[PDB]
Amino acid sequence: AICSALPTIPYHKLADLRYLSRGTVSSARHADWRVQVAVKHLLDSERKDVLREAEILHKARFSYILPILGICNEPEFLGIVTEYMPNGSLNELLHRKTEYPDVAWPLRFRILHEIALGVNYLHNMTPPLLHHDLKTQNILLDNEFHVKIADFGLSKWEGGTIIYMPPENYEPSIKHDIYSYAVITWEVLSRKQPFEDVTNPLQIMYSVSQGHRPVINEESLPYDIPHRARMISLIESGWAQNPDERPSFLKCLIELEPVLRTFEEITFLEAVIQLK
Amino acid sequence: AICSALPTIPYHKLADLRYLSRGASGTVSSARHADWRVQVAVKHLLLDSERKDVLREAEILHKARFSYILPILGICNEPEFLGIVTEYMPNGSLNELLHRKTEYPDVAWPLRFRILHEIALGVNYLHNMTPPLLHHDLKTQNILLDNEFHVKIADFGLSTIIYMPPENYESIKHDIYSYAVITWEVLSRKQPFEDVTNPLQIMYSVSQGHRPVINEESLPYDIPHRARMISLIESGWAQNPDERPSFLKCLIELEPVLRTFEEITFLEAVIQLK
Ligand SMILES: NC(=O)c1cnn(-c2ccccc2)c1N
Ligand SMILES: NC(=O)c1cnn(-c2ccccc2)c1N
Ligand SMILES: [Ca+2]
Repeated sequence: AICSALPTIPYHKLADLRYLSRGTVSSARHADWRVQVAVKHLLDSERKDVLREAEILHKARFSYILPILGICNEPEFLGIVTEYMPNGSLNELLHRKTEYPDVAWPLRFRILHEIALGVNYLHNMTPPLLHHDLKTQNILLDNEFHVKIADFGLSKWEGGTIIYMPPENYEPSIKHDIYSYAVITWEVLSRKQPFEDVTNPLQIMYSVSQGHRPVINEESLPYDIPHRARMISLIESGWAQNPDERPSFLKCLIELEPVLRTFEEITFLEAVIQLK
Repeated sequence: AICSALPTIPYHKLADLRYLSRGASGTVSSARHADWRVQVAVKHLLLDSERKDVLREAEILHKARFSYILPILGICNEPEFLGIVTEYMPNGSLNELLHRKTEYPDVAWPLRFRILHEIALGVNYLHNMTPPLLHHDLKTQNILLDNEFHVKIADFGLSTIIYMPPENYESIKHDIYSYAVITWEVLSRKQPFEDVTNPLQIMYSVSQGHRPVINEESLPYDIPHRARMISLIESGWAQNPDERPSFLKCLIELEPVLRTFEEITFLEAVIQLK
């Protein structure tokens, strides 16, 4: 096999450094490469955390995995330099309903297809690489609303949200990811926050362990949803209470492939224009 | 000290291996990866050190990973078969877009400028690696176009003559010459030295300071930022290498031009296409 090194970017090379999202993510431009970049940064000497993610991104290079451009490793500042995703996260697409009144079905299905393509690829690495922290927050969208999977901090070969975590991992597995995906799939097709009613996050955890899942009915998932039955089948088998009843991503892709072929090329382009 | 390795792809994983294009440095065939579930492109020729050439290109594509460079997915090296597995480019080359005028009647200005900016961004990145990696074979056939008509440059750092600077017949300044010619081609949709029969007549004309024609027939007065582009073109293909700009300079000239196009106008230029 052949080897490739991740470039070292001097901090001084990053211009127009502005805050983007809370480590912390900042937008910037590289003074020589003349492109916009995003920089994730903190500072402790237990900073192998930053170097580990960088190494993962660098080795997990693929079409649907956030491309890393370089490491910014200095005594003064430590950061990960990646491509800038101008359309943020899938979370913001699904839930900023004023800004995005419509998110057309072909786009929703392409996003789902692409999330699955990235994760599958990770799972097919040698040895398999598991995400373990899939959430709408980490599904980044480029200029044409194509998927780039990010956040490999909790990924292996204090925190936040719990709704995408399988019940078996509550007291800490190649089947964690699919559960997360299933919840994402549900959230994507509904534009509903999972366990919307339940305000107490610990209460959610109780319910989930008692077999409960987000509500699958006419109200959340309408009848007009393309391939509703085949999708609901996928969502349910994905978020199974039993880990062994959950499908691989390869299996899901095979299921999704003809579903994606039912949408004409132009509808993706139409969906993106509607959002801009 | 962070290092990434190029995956090895087993030939049996490459399903539906149908022919696509040829001549680049061998034959390019489209396929689909059986495990990854994505369309790919494969470049294949067995000779003695012709094998070392295929590995040399694969190493280059793998070391020169960037937003505007064709991403290499893996090498397919076996006693039976040898090929470079890259992403698939559904819109082919810049050459096809510019010259298939019945298929593409309108290639809106915003898209043309974006293609020009990206080609420059790609080459610039190469020139900024350590050591500087020179393209030396930049042509409209090498500029590939993805699903949204974004540029991916290919076939670089390996060495038609219409893009070759005159001094190269018998240099950090080679690529900018090619870029200047490409720019002229992109803005005019004409083939450079259209009325010239023999490639030797070109080579001779070029060496005498002759360049693709610049007037109202080739570059119509309604071209956005026309004066400005002509300058870039003329300094870029200047007879004297020293008088040609660096890609940095060229980018600084282009940046203000690209800012004048609204983000939506690129998308609308793309949807209009076949
Ligand atoms: N909006 C962006 O481009 C963005 C947000 N987070 N990240 C990110 C950067 C480094 C690691 C993980 C995510 C981006 N690239
Ligand atoms: N149409 C394509 O995807 C294409 C044409 N040539 N190449 C290519 C493949 C490997 C090396 C150089 C060019 C492609 N990927
Ligand atoms: Ca809107």
